[PDB]
Amino acid sequence: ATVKSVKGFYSFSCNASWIFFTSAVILFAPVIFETERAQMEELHKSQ
Amino acid sequence: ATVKSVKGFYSFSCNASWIFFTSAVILFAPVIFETERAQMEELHKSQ
Amino acid sequence: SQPDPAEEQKRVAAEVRFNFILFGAVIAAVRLAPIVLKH
Amino acid sequence: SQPDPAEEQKRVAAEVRFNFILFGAVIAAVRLAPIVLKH
Amino acid sequence: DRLGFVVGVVQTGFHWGFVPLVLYLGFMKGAEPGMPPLNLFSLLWQ
Amino acid sequence: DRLGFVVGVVQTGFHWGFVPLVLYLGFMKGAEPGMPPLNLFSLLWQ
Amino acid sequence: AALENPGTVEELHKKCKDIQAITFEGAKIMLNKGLSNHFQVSHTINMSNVVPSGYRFGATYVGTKEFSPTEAFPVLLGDIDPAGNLNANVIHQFSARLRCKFASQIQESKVVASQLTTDYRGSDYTLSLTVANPSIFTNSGVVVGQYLQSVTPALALGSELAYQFGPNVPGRQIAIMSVVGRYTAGSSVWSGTLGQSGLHVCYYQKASDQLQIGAEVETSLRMQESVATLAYQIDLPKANLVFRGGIDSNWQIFGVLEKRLAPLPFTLALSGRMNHVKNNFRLGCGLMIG
Amino acid sequence: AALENPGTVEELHKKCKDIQAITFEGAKIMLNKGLSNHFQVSHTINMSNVVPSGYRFGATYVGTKEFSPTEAFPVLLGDIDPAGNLNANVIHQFSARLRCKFASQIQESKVVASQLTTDYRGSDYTLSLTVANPSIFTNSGVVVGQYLQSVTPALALGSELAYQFGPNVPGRQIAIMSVVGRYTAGSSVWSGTLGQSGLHVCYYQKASDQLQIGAEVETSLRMQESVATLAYQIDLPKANLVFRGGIDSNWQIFGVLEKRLAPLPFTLALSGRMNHVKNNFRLGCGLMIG
Amino acid sequence: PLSIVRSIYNNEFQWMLVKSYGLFFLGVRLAKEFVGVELMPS
Amino acid sequence: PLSIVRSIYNNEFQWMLVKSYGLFFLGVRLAKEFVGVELMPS
Ligand SMILES: CCCCCCCCCCCC(=O)OC[C@H](COP(=O)(O)OCC[N+](C)(C)C)OC(=O)CCCCCCCCCCC
Ligand SMILES: CCCCCCCCCCCC(=O)OC[C@H](COP(=O)(O)OCC[N+](C)(C)C)OC(=O)CCCCCCCCCCC
Ligand SMILES: CCCCCCCCCCCC(=O)OC[C@H](COP(=O)(O)OCC[N+](C)(C)C)OC(=O)CCCCCCCCCCC
Ligand SMILES: CCCCCCCCCCCC(=O)OC[C@H](COP(=O)(O)OCC[N+](C)(C)C)OC(=O)CCCCCCCCCCC
Ligand SMILES: CCCCCCCCCCCC(=O)OC[C@H](COP(=O)(O)OCC[N+](C)(C)C)OC(=O)CCCCCCCCCCC
Repeated sequence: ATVKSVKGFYSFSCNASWIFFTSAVILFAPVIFETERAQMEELHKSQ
Repeated sequence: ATVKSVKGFYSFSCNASWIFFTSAVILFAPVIFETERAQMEELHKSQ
Repeated sequence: SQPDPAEEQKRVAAEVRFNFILFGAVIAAVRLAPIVLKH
Repeated sequence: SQPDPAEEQKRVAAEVRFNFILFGAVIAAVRLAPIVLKH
Repeated sequence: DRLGFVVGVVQTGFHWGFVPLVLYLGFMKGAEPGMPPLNLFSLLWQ
Repeated sequence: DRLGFVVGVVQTGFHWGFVPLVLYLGFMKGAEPGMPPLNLFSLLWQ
Repeated sequence: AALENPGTVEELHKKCKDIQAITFEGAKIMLNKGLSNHFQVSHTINMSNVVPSGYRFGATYVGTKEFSPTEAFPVLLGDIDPAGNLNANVIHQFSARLRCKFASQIQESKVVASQLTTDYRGSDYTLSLTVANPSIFTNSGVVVGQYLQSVTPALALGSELAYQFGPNVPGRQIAIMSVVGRYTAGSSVWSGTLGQSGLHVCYYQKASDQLQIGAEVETSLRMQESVATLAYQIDLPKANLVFRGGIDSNWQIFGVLEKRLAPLPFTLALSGRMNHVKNNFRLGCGLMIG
Repeated sequence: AALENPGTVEELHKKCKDIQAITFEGAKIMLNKGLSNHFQVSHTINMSNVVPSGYRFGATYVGTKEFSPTEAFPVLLGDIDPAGNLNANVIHQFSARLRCKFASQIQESKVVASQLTTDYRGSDYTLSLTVANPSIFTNSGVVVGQYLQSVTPALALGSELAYQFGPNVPGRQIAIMSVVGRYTAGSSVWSGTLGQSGLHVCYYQKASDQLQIGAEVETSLRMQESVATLAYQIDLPKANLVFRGGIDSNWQIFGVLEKRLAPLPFTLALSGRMNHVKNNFRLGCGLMIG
Repeated sequence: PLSIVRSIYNNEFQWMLVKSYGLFFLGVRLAKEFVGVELMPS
Repeated sequence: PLSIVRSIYNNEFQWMLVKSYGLFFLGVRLAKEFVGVELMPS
């Protein structure tokens, strides 16, 4: 049942990563995307 | 039944305007919005 | 034989007036409180 | 008493081979067509 | 009943008349004194 | 059956190995000759 | 002495609801036209998979010669869909202190919800009375008394008594006294209310003009239900950007991006809510034109 | 004499499917990482309400010393989700002529669809053979022969014979011959096919680099079902914008924006489909990062 | 001819055909008119 | 103590309380740490 326990840990850690990365894509990522794009815009404008 | 006939025409005029304006908001309006905004940007840049 | 289970209903009414006097008393308390606190 | 309603099934097979020879014939036609059209 | 009728009447008058009332007070003021008149076309489109 | 087994085996090998195969041929070529090596972090981060 | 006016009890409970995001679903268009500084008209088109789609037409009138301040009362605002459902608000100033708000929602040709509110302002304190959803033919309806006094320049305390009568209330009449207070501590504005049933507490924390954070808890003592939220707002005029997003203690997570697209007064709003309990996600997008 | 190669029958049927928009639902994120000009890796996250929502991991390998041209064959491309559903494509060149494509989709741990296709490109003509969804243990499967010859520099004509065998086919074997052609005078390009059991016609028209218009009809003589579409594409590099939108003769209307956000290689995609028969709108938005 | 044309409109495939060939030829008429059109001209 | 703590986790309101007060106080800790934070600073 070691493999099944690894399938257990895998499916759990898969789901945990899913909830984390979908949440970040909502909460943080839109800020990161526009803040990065605005920073590169300022860089290219200042370059 | 004249009023009810006007309610008939009116509810038909709802559908016709609804289908037209929702369709335009999909098909044309995104082009109009970005084309207008780009033209105003070019105007302000050229002004 | 009972005319009405009024007692629970009137006790709720008694608590409603109790809420009113408590609402007033807390306003009276805070109306005194700044003097009491600065005194 | 019938062993099989084969006739409809074999007629479909006959039309399948008919489609094959028609497919070949149209290729043969277009293979000739530009000569016939310039001729 | 006097109120049985008048309440339904006055609420129907509010219900249909409020946007009429807002529009009326708007066209009463009109545009700014220097601006072109508020033709009803200004209700219909930009 | 010889094919009864071999077909299921070979399809299971394609099924699990194709992305392994693409990745392997990728790391076989690696980066461009002037670029830093393709550490497996290249599969995981920007 | 020389204390502030504390606001009003509803502004404490709303204190941290301003940064909490207001997600929407589907495609929404709004066109606003300013016909005068007294008169504005707005056309809004709502397309949604599950929200009832439709047009609604809005108009706003403000200001008369009676009212001096920049608030420019009265305010007379309402918007109606072609089906005839009306939302409208009325606001009035019986004096510079005593202020009144009225709001009513009509749908299905029926007044489904209404409230009338009175708000009175002293140098150190506020008192308000509200009546809502009245029956006109019967005693039934809702009443709320509210009181709030500044006690120290960093501290305010107050009181509230909601009341209801009639068949909507399980007892023929019910009321709930509840204390209220706010403590400023500079940035770290605490707020909350303690009821004979239920409790609510905001925490609010302005980090900077670019970042505002708050938290909530809610609790109910006869309903045995409680929730909380952690919510933040980002304001980035350097990026023509505002973002509101928060975690819910029922594990909804929401974010409502909005972009102003130019000096040309378009804004684009993107609304995302994920219900991580149901693995369900609801997207909305919409354009507002000023 | 010395005519163009006409392409292939699938390129005629696709001729106007390139400008037809491909709408999507919900929120989709894609990250592309170029590891080398031979090796690319892409991570895609799709949050969606009714469309199946999850992650899939993609990798692409191209190019070996055998293949000279800028096509840089072979191409060896596949992407897999954590549930183990694999999509993969293989493309090979026995020469410059006799190109080969292979594709297989595996889901539920099973090959659900696959096809193998050859292209022989013969100067003035093309010949192609496809086999698809083969049974390995049984004769059953799909076969398609296709032929297409340039007849005049403005005109091409050809032929097609699809075939199927086995229990998926109502007759033990069935095949359909169908003529094909294309005409290209001026800007306009006509295309279509006449079958024993159906008809399809594209009309296609470049107005300018900024605007491309096409139309379809489809018809079936044994299924008694027919549809049509009118679809257009706008390309506006000045606006960093492309838009595809079209009316369906079943009265769906669709529009799919894509906005490249910057020289920084984000593209936003905004997808709107409204089924005016059902008054039903499906929104999608997504970000591609290059 | 409403007694005639409705007999088509009432029947799914015949109406599907009329709709599909209608919108198709409308697209042909429109396209043959659009050939000169530009949206953000050079 | 899983025999104790699971007796909370298993019970809706007691768990709803723990969840709500937990995330709340986490927000208090985070907020008091965030007080210096700016994302695109002056
Ligand atoms: C089978 C072979 C798989 C090989 C995977 C190799 C890649 C490993 C990466 C983690 C994958 C994983 O674990 O992702 C797990 C989950 C998806 O889980 P799910 O069950 O589909 O969720 C849905 C649940 N359903 C199936 C029941 C419906 O996605 C993620 O969290 C997304 C990971 C994104 C990683 C982005 C990296 C780049 C960041 C750049 C800087 C911002
Ligand atoms: C380009 C820059 C300028 C653009 C200017 C745009 C102006 C607005 C265009 C219409 C927008 C739209 O979408 O209107 C759509 C509506 C109809 O929709 P509906 O009834 O909800 O359809 C769904 C049917 N339901 C709701 C039953 C499900 O049409 C109209 O009847 C309104 C036309 C405008 C008239 C304004 C006065 C309305 C008074 C109503 C009193 C009851
Ligand atoms: C919580 C959300 C999760 C989901 C993923 C979120 C991704 C975040 C993306 C951030 C950037 C952003 O929103 O940009 C949105 C962009 C803004 O940039 P721009 O257009 O280049 O203008 C700014 C120029 N700059 C980049 C050089 C500074 O405007 C648009 O697209 C405009 C779309 C107009 C049409 C609106 C829809 C109408 C109805 C539907 C029609 C089919
Ligand atoms: C804020 C930073 C710290 C985050 C710490 C998160 C710990 C999560 C522990 C879950 C315990 C739980 O709730 O487990 C039980 C839950 C479901 O039951 P329920 O939630 O009570 O729903 C029932 C509601 N009733 C009581 C009203 C009936 O399980 C699940 O399948 C859902 C788990 C979703 C987790 C989402 C995490 C989001 C993280 C975002 C990071 C950016
Ligand atoms: C600017 C973009 C405009 C878009 C207009 C969309 C209109 C949608 C109306 C749906 C009503 C409906 O229900 O349509 C479907 C029904 C007919 O099918 P049924 O009787 O229900 O049989 C069941 C369905 N079968 C037969 C497939 C099995 O009625 C109609 O076909 C009549 C609608 C005529 C619309 C004419 C529009 C002309 C547009 C010209 C410019 C291109």
